[PDB]
Amino acid sequence: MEPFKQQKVEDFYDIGEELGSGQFAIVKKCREKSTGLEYAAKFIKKRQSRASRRGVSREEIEREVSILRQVLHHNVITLHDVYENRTDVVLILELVSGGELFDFLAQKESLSEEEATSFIKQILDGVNYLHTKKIAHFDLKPENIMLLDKNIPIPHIKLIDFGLAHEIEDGVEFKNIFGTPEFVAPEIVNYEPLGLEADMWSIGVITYILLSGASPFLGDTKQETLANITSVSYDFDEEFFSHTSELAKDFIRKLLVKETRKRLTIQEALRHPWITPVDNQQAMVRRESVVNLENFRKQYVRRR
Amino acid sequence: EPFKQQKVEDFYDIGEELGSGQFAIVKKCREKSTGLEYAAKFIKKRQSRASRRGVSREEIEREVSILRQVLHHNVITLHDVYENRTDVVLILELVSGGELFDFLAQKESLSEEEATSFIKQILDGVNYLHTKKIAHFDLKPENIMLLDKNIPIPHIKLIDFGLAHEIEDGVEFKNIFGTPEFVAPEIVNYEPLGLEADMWSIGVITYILLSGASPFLGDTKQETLANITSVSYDFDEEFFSHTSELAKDFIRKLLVKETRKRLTIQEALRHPWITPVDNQQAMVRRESVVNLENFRKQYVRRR
Ligand SMILES: [Cl-]
Ligand SMILES: [Cl-]
Ligand code: NA
Ligand code: NA
Ligand code: NA
Ligand code: NA
Repeated sequence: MEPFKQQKVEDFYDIGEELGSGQFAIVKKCREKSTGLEYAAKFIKKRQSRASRRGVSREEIEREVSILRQVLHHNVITLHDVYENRTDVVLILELVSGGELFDFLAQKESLSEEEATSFIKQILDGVNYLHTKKIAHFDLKPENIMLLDKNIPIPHIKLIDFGLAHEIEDGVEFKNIFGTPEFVAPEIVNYEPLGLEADMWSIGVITYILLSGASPFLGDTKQETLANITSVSYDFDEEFFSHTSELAKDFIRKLLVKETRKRLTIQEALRHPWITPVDNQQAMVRRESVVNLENFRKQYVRRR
Repeated sequence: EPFKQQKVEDFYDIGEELGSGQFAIVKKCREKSTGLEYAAKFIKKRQSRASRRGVSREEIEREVSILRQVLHHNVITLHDVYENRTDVVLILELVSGGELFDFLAQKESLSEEEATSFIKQILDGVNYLHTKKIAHFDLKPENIMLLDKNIPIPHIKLIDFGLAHEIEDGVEFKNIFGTPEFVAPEIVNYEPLGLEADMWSIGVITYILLSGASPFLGDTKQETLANITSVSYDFDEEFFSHTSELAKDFIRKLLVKETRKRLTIQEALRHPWITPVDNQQAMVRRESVVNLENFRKQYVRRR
């Protein structure tokens, strides 16, 4: 149960540019002095007691670390080390510096559904790895879908940010309200038992956006968004979906399901004919279906 | 009605940060023309419905609309509103005496009669809002401020109308918001909201004021939400050994899941802990004390 390292992080690491942050965490590029190899340092601020406004609980820090220690897959971020000082716990993580998937897609000259599906398959492969280990990510959304390097022809996806991830336990009910409203399943909004299915919903949301530039449930305010989610009110309006294949629409429709039991599981998603064509006729349809990147760019730029 | 389009810094000298909440920063200011001091709340405007940051126009207009309606001695008073390309700026009454709980934490001695003095001020403020069908929706200690620490019994101002909402008869309002420690079950459970949620939050505030302890606060949000939704709390003698039965009964009527059964603001004002009916009740309340040591220990942890 490797103890967290008590030595000063700056004594063993050079610290460079900010990569990002959340509410109680900041991420910075770093380099281990002894090896010269680069990583990302995630500084998580510790709480004072339990009614502290600021900082993350020990339970929550330790859960994130436990889960990260378990994971070794080519589509998931890998943990290098953990340090702790008076104010923070510092996670030294694989450096993933190629930006968000969506930023890369926004710069393309064109995108086919075949190309789209080989990005989505990479996400599905990392999620399958997690789900096989009974790990739910619980924060699947475009900003946590990162690329190693944006300058190879077909960039490699890494799932990041395990701050909400949780191990699903046999016969135990897990209920909580968390995440970004746009991307959360109805069981989160409704304070109902949660499990691996919630990740599958989020995958339908990400796929919908990827293909269209629009978001299925997003309203003018949070109040509207929550109402849309819980009533599963979304469309495939021709404004945004004119170019989309029927199999793409079927894939999404099978993920954006309220009843957790009826939603595709990760292995069912992987086998779905949009991802895994059954014949050449279908492979052709998928190759010839394009994404309107204009709409995609328009909406991605607006999120910035 | 229109927001002022002139540059706020042309009419105000702008000073130190006093607070920096959600997508809002509050700074001290003085209006050049009059010499009078105020607080300037700068609210970042959202750029798109899924902009990562900023606040929707709907939400800004709602806070302003509500602020424009409220004029009461226990409620912050709006002075003016300015808008630029970036922000909408609310010029508010400057409330400089700090948080109520910080004042209470310095005291040597606090009786329940004194505590009810402060609670009644909150109830008066809330009564004024509720009569206008305005739910505050963010009642918690950090929004209960003082004008001036240096009078015998300081004057309370309810601040921070960022979550406030007008409650319309027959129109269902459902949403999930607020600070978990302080939110009512109907918030957690995504059920119809109204004026009752504020009453729950008053019970929580009261519980904390009297004990230093928080009724539903768990080790993590997951535990807090389960505590709230099951209405799981206690009056542990560790924290409540000094507390009167009157005070416990007031709390017990507010920390109720069933919205219809929860005390209303008028019922809270008439409760005998607040408004004794006889001298026997008055003496019990006067003689019951708060253990300020526990209060202090717990308030300093929030620091
Ligand atoms: Cl802790
Ligand atoms: Cl876990
Ligand atoms: Na499409
Ligand atoms: Na907003
Ligand atoms: Na619910
Ligand atoms: Na007490």
